[PDB]
Amino acid sequence: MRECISIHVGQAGVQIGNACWELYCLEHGIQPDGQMPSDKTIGGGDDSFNTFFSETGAGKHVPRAVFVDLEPTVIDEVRTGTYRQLFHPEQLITGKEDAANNYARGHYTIGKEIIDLVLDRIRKLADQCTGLQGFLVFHSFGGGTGSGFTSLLMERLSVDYGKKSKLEFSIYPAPQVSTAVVEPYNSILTTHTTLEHSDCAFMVDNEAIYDICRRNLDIERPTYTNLNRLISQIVSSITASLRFDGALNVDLTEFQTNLVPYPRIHFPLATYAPVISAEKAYHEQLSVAEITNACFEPANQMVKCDPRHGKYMACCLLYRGDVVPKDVNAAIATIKTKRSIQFVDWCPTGFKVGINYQPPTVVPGGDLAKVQRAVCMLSNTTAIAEAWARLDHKFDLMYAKRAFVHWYVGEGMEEGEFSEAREDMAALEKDYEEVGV
Amino acid sequence: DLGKKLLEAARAGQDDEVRILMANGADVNATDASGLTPLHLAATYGHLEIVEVLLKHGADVNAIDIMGSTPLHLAALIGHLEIVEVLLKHGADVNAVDTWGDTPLHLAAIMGHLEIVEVLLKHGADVNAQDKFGKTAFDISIDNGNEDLAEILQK
Amino acid sequence: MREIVHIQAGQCGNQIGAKFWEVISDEHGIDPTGSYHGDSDLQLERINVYYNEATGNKYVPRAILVDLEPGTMDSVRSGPFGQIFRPDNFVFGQSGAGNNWAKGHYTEGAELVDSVLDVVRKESESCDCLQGFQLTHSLGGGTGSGMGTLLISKIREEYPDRIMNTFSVMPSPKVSDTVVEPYNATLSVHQLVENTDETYCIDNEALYDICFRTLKLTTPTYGDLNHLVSATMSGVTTCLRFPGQLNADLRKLAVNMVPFPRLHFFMPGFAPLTSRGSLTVPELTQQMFDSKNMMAACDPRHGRYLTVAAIFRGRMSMKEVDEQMLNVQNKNSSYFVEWIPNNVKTAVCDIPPRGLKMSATFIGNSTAIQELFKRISEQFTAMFRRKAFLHWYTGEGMDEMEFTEAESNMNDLVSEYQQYQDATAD
Ligand SMILES: Nc1nc2c(ncn2[C@@H]2O[C@H](COP(=O)(O)OP(=O)(O)OP(=O)(O)O)[C@@H](O)[C@H]2O)c(=O)[nH]1
Ligand SMILES: Nc1nc2c(ncn2[C@@H]2O[C@H](COP(=O)(O)OP(=O)(O)O)[C@@H](O)[C@H]2O)c(=O)[nH]1
Ligand SMILES: COc1ccc(/N=N/c2cc(OC)c(OC)c(OC)c2)cc1O
Ligand SMILES: [Ca+2]
Ligand SMILES: [Mg+2]
Repeated sequence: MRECISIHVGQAGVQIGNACWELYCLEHGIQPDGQMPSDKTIGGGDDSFNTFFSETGAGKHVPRAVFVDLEPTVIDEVRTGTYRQLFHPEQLITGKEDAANNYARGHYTIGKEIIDLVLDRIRKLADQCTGLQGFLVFHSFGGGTGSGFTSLLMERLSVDYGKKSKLEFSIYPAPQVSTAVVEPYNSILTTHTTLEHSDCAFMVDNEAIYDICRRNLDIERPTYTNLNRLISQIVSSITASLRFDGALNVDLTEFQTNLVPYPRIHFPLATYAPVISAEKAYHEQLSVAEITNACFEPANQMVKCDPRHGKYMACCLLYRGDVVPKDVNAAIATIKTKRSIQFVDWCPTGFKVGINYQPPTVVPGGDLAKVQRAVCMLSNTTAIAEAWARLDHKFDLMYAKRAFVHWYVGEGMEEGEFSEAREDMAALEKDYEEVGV
Repeated sequence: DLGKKLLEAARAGQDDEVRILMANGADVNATDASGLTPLHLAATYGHLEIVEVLLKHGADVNAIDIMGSTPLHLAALIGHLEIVEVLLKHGADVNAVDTWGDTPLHLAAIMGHLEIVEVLLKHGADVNAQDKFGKTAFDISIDNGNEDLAEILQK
Repeated sequence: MREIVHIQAGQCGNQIGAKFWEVISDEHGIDPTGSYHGDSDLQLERINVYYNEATGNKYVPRAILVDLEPGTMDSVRSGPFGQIFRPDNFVFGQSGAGNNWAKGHYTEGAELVDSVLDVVRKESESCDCLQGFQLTHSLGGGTGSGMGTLLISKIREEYPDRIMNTFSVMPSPKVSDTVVEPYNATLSVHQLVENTDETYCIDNEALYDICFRTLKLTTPTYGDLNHLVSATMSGVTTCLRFPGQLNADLRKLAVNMVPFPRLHFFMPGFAPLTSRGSLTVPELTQQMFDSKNMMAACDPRHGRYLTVAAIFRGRMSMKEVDEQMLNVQNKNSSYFVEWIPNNVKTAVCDIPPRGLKMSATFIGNSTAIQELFKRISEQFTAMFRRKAFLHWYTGEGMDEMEFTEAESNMNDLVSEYQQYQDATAD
């Protein structure tokens, strides 16, 4: 097998990372102290789960993960929580002062004080790998650390690990649970400087997840705990092919081959179904056809956009549970003839299918009901340009008056970097139009 | 030159010195470089006794300095209610206009001297007098949201 | 970002500073001897933000007391929490400033500034992660205004990377009919525009108006005005003093509330208004945006809100607040700039202030604040045109150009508010 290192940056990256690693432990049968009674090879191994967990001589299974934040509050909760014995303590790195929701403080002034320590601690994990394939990087777009420090870290990882793949799980901002008025600026600046250095990025729209919690889970005012639990269930479905046996997306390179036809348009849309409240413990189990149809309903998407107003370039269906391959073939056949699903003329009009026959795991304390079969569809559609257009518009409204720009220029950043980043977003919108938005 | 010493004595509030200098022929209507007289200076610095004594020795109650300021304009500006009443009793022109178009009413209203505003209205101050920017004392009250001042002017 | 260093200068500064310590100690469960007699762990979580811990479970305020008139130190000590202040932190002069800005900034005040800076250094070195400084002062006097601004400029040179925040009391002839106050206020606003990151504008005109017309007190005293000031200061520092969802600090407030560096003068508001000695969620949202509840004498409906931070205190539904806040933004949409999306932030805190079971504090960065600056500017121009009492300032080293520069800077600030008030997105 080939190893993967996960890096969690800032509050959103750290809180989502904690929820993800808890779910990974329950899916693999790893206890909070790291013991795995099902693993017969003590001290090492070449198994599928070893891509995400190293092993000590005493049978402890340790996540190949680094948590970094510019202030200690959020990482201190990980150091004193239930899984405090699971992580390497040296791989929980904290500063004293945060980036104050300012990309420039995360990237140039405060972030510079800890970048070398973070890379030396990442190197210690890389040395323990026999065939490192790459990095999974978790972070918000809106935060100062999530935006600024992530772009500095991605710039440095491209120099020190030239041939290794880098994948992102990025949190796209929503007005309902946002922190700062400057989040559009931070999002455009980090998208500009990370674009060349990331091979594939899965955006998670906080508004899409907030709406799913309200409608499907009947949660009146969802909090980050509710959002993070649903996000971790979707991230798990995406990474399952790297941690278990299978035939689709078996390594980081294959994510790029199947979902990214050109380097810049590397933002796939994830759709997930079924999402059912835990208060409906006796719900009717949905068929393969019903859950597959739900993948083409905009309400079940991770990013708010309309794929009917766009063209598909790639489509992968990842099933988990009681799914017969014959029933998948029949459901896809209906999707091709009945529905208006348009592919680009230069891509093969087809669906790649992967089936893991173990049902999804539910965490104790979660809002989701147990289901016998679930599906995560990963598609590269030109309709995701609607998310970039919404964000670029909010940036333009403030930038035309130069509102808040002084806070960035005062922290070692040149004013020209804003116009350069914005033109790069204008070119990205044109890249989707050239393909077919 | 006792006129230069009388100007300093009126500003400083030295009553006895003012009486001595007038007795020795000092010019009660002497002016400094900017046209200010001992009466302007006594009214600006709040020396009521000097104001009364100067008015009983030929001071021109309506003298103007180089900017058109009368002693009533300065007493209204600084807020000396007793001096305002004494000046009006001795014939101060209540509607005198300086080089900025201001009357004593405009200055008492701007500085919030509401008791002086009532006195000036009772002695016939013109509510329609406009400054160089076209503003009356009532326009100043509405523009700056002073409801107490506006009520007094609407009486 | 944890420690704040509080400085209080001059009579108004020390009077409102003492009330602040009395109101916040009671909220945290701290008695006049510095002992914690509370019943909630949420009171001690961010107590280090304003208090230094000492042996025997004692909590001493990180407060520095400054003044040129020595009688002020005696009045503070005789107060209920007068002995809790560190005796070494009292730095008082022999001769006062006599309401003269030049005496505070260039002669009397300049001889005591090095002594205050040594005490500031002592408190700043004992800080693990210093946020910045909080100063309470008036702008109409001599010490808080003249020496207060000189202190700001000197502290700015030694700590250019920390936040400077002020609670500045603006003069009004309704409370003090002292005609040199527009000069001292204009000369101070010229310094505050250049050297502070955030300033709360506490206007004596609005405080008198609330007391006389709303609370029906015919002869308001400084105690009655200061009752409203202490309630406002408690409300605007709530998220610095209690955990809450946001990890609020002085730099996050500036980055999100200040879009242009000079437009950093905030209009605070409070609801409900109450007199010393003597509400549903839609009533608190409605009262927060009403002109009668603003601590600056400006009508917010004459301008536009660039940014707003609102903090609700007490037991209430967080969903009801989200609905009611969006409701106020829809009915009053023309009073918010359309070119700053999501320009209103809301926060809730479990612990309400003394006596009141419910509470709502408003912090607005509105273009209507130009009305306050226009009022002071008109008073300054009326006095300066006649050159009244100018010799009291020039005799202490000042030159006439410093007055014209301060006037020009303040009028430029008014024009800057008007510019963004008429700005459109299209
Ligand atoms: N889904 C999700 N979003 C979060 C969470 N925490 C914060 N966010 C979002 O992340 C953005 C703010 O960035 P944070 O990650 O909190 O900031 P940071 O990276 O710590 O950066 P600074 O605090 O500015 O130094 C906003 O859009 C929030 O809505 C979380 O746990 N889950
Ligand atoms: N709100 C309020 N204003 C005050 C208080 N004390 C003085 N002032 C105002 O402060 C100004 C005079 O400044 P002061 O603080 O007395 O003088 P300093 O000691 O030279 O700074 C005037 O506008 C007063 O009305 C007070 O306790 N509360
Ligand atoms: C519109 O954009 C925003 C504006 C202000 C923001 N928050 N600022 C704070 C800071 C506080 O204490 C320092 C508060 O405590 C008094 C506080 O109470 C609500 C808010 C955050 C923003 O995203
Ligand atoms: Ca093994
Ligand atoms: Mg953070």
